[PDB]
Amino acid sequence: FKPEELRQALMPTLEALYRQDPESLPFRQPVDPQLLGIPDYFDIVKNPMDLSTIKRKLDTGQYQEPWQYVDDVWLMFNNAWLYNRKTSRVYKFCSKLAEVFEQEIDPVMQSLG
Ligand SMILES: Cc1noc(C)c1-c1ccc2c(c1)ncn2Cc1ccc(Cl)cc1
Repeated sequence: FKPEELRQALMPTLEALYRQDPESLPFRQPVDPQLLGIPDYFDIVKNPMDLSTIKRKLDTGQYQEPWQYVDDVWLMFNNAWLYNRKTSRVYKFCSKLAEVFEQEIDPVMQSLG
């Protein structure tokens, strides 16, 4: 696929995540442990990812196959589930966003091939 054609296929899945409010709000920027007052974050999460980074990569054509994008999205979720406690707001927001993502990406992927 051409860069723009793949971007157009994937973009609605990313838009769906941004549309979730308040659940996407912690995910719209890189985690900033210094500002958040959580100095253990980068001792635990070695490969950070967030929506703004995925958006930039998508908009600049860096995703050359769908699994490359899907992998980044799951990285973002898996980092949040690793770091945050199960009872925390962010963990619960992560679970909601993952459910939204599955609902959006599965039909997209089913339509590639
Ligand atoms: C995502 C994520 N994964 O682990 C942590 C910590 C975060 C996190 C937690 C709070 C964050 C954040 C990122 N970026 C900004 N904030 C503050 C904030 C808290 C709740 C809402 Cl609704 C919006 C921003």
